[PDB]
Amino acid sequence: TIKPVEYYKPDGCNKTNDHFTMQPGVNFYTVPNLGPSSSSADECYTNPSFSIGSSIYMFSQEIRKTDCTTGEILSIQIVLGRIVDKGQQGPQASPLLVWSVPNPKIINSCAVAAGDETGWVLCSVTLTAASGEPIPHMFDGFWLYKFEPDTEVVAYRITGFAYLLDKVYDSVFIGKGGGIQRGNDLYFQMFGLSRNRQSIKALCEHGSCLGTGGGGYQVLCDRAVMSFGSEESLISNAYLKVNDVASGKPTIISQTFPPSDSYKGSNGRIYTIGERYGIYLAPSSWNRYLRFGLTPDISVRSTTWLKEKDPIMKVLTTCTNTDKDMCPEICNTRGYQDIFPLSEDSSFYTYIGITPSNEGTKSFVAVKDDAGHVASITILPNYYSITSATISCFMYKEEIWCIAVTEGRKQKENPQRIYAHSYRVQKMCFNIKP
Amino acid sequence: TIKPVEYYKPDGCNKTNDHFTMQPGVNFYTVPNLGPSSSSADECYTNPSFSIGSSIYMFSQEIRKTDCTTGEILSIQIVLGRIVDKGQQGPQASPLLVWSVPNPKIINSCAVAAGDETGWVLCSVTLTAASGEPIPHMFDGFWLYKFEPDTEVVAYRITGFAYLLDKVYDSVFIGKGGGIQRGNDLYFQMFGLSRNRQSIKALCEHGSCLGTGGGGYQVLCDRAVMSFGSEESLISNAYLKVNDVASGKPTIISQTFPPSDSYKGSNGRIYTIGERYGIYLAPSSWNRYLRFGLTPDISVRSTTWLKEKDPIMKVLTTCTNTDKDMCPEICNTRGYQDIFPLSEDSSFYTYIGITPSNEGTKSFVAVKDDAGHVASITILPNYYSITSATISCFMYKEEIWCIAVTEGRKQKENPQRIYAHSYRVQKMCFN
Amino acid sequence: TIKPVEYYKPDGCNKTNDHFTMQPGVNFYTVPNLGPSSSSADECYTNPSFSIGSSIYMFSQEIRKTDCTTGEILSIQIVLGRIVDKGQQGPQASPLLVWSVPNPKIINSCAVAAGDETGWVLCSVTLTAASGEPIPHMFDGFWLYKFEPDTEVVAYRITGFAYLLDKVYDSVFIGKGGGIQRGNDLYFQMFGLSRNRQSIKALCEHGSCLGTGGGGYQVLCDRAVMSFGSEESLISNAYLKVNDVASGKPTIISQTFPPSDSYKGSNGRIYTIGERYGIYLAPSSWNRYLRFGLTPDISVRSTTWLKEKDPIMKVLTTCTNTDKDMCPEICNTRGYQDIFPLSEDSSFYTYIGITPSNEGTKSFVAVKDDAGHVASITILPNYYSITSATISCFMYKEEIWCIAVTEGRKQKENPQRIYAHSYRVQKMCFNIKP
Repeated sequence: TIKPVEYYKPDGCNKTNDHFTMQPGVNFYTVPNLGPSSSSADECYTNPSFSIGSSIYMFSQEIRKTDCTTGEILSIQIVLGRIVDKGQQGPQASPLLVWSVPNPKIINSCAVAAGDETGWVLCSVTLTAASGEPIPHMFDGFWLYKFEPDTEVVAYRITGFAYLLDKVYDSVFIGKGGGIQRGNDLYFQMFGLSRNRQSIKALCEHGSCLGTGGGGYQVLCDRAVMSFGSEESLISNAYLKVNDVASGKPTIISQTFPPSDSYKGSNGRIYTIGERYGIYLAPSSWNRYLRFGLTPDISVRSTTWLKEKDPIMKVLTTCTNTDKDMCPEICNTRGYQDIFPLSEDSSFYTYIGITPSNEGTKSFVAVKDDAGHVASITILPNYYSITSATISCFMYKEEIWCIAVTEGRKQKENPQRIYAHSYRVQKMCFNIKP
Repeated sequence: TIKPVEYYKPDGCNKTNDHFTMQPGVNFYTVPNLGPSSSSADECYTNPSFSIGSSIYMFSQEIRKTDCTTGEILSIQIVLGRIVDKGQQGPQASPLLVWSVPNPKIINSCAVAAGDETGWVLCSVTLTAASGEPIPHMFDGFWLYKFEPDTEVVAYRITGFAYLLDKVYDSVFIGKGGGIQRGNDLYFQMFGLSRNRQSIKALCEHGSCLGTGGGGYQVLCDRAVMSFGSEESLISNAYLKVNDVASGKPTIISQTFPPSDSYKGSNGRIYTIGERYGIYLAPSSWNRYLRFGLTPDISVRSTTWLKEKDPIMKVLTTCTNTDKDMCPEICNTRGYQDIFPLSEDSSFYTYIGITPSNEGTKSFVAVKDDAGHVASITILPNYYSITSATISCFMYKEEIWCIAVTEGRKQKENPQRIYAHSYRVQKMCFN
Repeated sequence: TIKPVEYYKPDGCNKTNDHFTMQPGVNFYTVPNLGPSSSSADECYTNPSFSIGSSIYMFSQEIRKTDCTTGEILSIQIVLGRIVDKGQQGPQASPLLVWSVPNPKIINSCAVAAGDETGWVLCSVTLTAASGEPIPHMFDGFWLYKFEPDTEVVAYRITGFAYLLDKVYDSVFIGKGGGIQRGNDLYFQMFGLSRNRQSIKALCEHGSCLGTGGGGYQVLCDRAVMSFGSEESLISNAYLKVNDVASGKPTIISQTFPPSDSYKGSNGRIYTIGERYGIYLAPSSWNRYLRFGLTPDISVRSTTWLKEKDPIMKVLTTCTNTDKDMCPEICNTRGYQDIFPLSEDSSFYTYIGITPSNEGTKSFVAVKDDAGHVASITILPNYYSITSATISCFMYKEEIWCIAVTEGRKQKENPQRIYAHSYRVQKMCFNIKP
């Protein structure tokens, strides 16, 4: 029914005064019941992970009590399903399994990865006291859960020597964006507190700021990635590889981006981009520009960062710097708005932009052009607020179609829920004569 | 003026309670203008290669923008010169040619080899995309440049069937220590990502270590040589031979050290030691001891590793293990401090040690005795830091003299530069 | 009790659509205690040599410390026994002598040959320092050991004028497949480093490969047989003849296969095939097809190579070429899977195939018929891995029976051991019509 996306190029154009552009479809169709949702107003649905494979999809959501940020994790719900045509305007969702993560009080975070008729959930867990109660902010290895239709969920505990991390981590969170399967391996992104014993010079690219001549901005940038304390350690990003996945003896390996090449660690996502791979790192700190990397073989050295700035993250931030110059300061950003590449070098890509208006959010769907042009359509005008977006695209009915998963509140007094929509990406050869 | 080093042995001694030792000279003479240097504070001079032949020397340096490690290569500069006496306390350097490597943005790395009135630069190059811009960490064959006084630099491209390597390599770097010429052949060291599909047991020699599981050390040692990436590959060291150098159609051949017999791949150097040959491999991973091999015909099987531990590499490392026990862990070392052998079995050799003090370095020059005695003299105290050293020795004024080429910063806020100094090795019969 | 094999031909068929084929027996019976085996997990049993004569057999095994490839040779153990019927499903082994080769630390390799109530071990030895310690990778003549029931072993040192080799060899290894006795002579295969002063054109037969134009593949092939070093010399194969073996003054003669007629030198085996003879050469380099030769008088020149490709060696190799085309490359193969001929022309023969599966091996026993049909039966499914096979057949209970000697690990964490099994060869006249 669906196929992995075929990055399409102009069969025609190749003409004087013609531009090959891409743009979002006119409509934003609902994809109902991608996953289950309670109507209980005391419950917050948050931190989704969404990945689409050959034909199946993997989706996960945390159900927390009261507070979306710090409320107790009441449940972590996983859905394996399939993208199918139920005769609607756009593609639809058919859940095949719904499953709950055991002992959710010990989970730091989970994320999903969709492959071929098989799906994965990777979770990091914190240390447990003798009481069984979680000792928060800590790290006690991983759980890997393998999902497959009509097969019991398979559990793997990765602990001890099943993991080897290039730095020593006091806390570990799997990036909610998700990961990918490549052959007999999985790839995720994770971030956390790594112990650090060496001096650093954190990545500190910014615009026109006052007092730049003094090293004061570099001191800000360096402080941004550190920890407050007697023991100062770094909030850092890293790749996780899950080796020997079919063997039944999975091993997890890490390599960490040095502060010289990253901003504060944050929720991330791993992408398969043709023969190459990609990484998205949401803003968590003062730099709110798009942080997206391209890599041929999934290493820190081969990761190159896109120079385009869109989407600029404007919600869920205590920062006060300008979108023009993005001057460094100590502040916190905790949103998520990733992209989906539409070409092999990802010079074309689709995303969702969110701008705050009157303690609500106004949202648009957009496709970025190789020139830098952004084709945008306002979306969800009836919705009160949308705070996050993850997008996964594919071939459906011989066109590129994307599903976007967004946290938000339909009405102001609702508890936060998670909503799924679909749209298509259209290609044109307009002849534009000024 | 200079001759290849004559490992000189006790002329007298041979008496009870008499021991033949060697030691460094009391003074540390400068060797100015071995190669040119810019004052541009935005340029880092890094990764030198220094080799001394019959009478000429070869020197090469990368000039990079801003960052000494990962900054863009603005230039790769080669100097062919002669070691001569200009009436100073010690020997001096006379540049004969200065030349730049074309398209340095495509180079992975280069190294030099000094012969008899002729010198060589071997460079590995990465793939160039359709844009002409380099693709990082990839491989597209080699360039060989032959240098000779009053002769145009002769270039040789070595791609496709002109290079045949015993493993399939995705990335290749020539070891910055340099190489040697033997007859019609050259020998260099190289390292890189080689694809591997067979299970391994990496070389994993250490001291007393008590990991809670205890089985961790072999698994650690196994990871250290493996690569994080899409494809299972090993970071591996290997010998390069350049055949048929006179033909004008040079061919490059490889053989790789298995993980069982090596640590993580790293910058290396090939040595001529009388009738035999030697290899230095800088530490790149948890094992920071001296890794030096001896071989009669330059093969992996005939390579025997010296048991002495000095110099221990203590700078440019994220490792936290002890110099006593060297327990394996996942960490990176990126220094280079080779030795120069002073006897046939390389039981006598000179080296430079660097110890970190308050984010500056304290440095000494030293000579090893066959008993294990170490004769050391502090050097460059006024320099803020020295981070690397390559040493090449020779006969000069009827004595053994060594030149050491060192990366470092004269004062803390300077950009890194490359400095050359000389010293002599004196022979004594202590009682 | 047993007789040398009587290659058996169709007494019937000669009918339309009737085909005379041969096939393996349904069962794979154990042959326990063919030779002794330790329980010490520090010891690897490797490089077996197995030969069956008139009624006795000769068997040898290297016992090395830790590493099967390069571990120190702790022992070289020889067993002379008889194939007998102990009332089992299959034939069984009665060890008659067990003996250790003196000073195993000096041995390069040994191999065996079983005759008529007499067996032989031929060993090549390296040079010794004055310390008594071996100088590896070097050559210092031979030892020949004569074994006979109820008789002490006889030793023959063969040095200096007692060996005449056609090339100057710096290292010499006897092919572990073994040799034969013909009259008053023995015949083995050996390989090693021979000095080379003349240009060469190494055998370079392969399939469809890209870049073939302009040769250059010939350059690979030429390189593949050479040695890396200060001294380049050739890794070459050769026949050994041991003359006047009853004299008590044995002399060893060598004829070397030129590179033009050989791939990289490797462990080999000599066969008696009716009135003619045969040679097996395990793949050691890029060509992994069956290398088997037929010769009427054991000369390099009279050797003809079989055109069949099976068994293809798929284990113990760093090569990455395809089984379809076998493109040359610089790589190493260190397996051993020989055949046993079942007819005078070796158009019928039995073998064992090994295919790698998930860091284990899957194995089958097979018989190839003159038309090209292969009858295969999976064997040793409970075994973790099997990496090598030598097969010798014979008459037993008026049928052809074969014994197969295989290196492998019964379970994954075991040290490598050597295992012996038996099976029979059955003849059929199938009738199939299009």
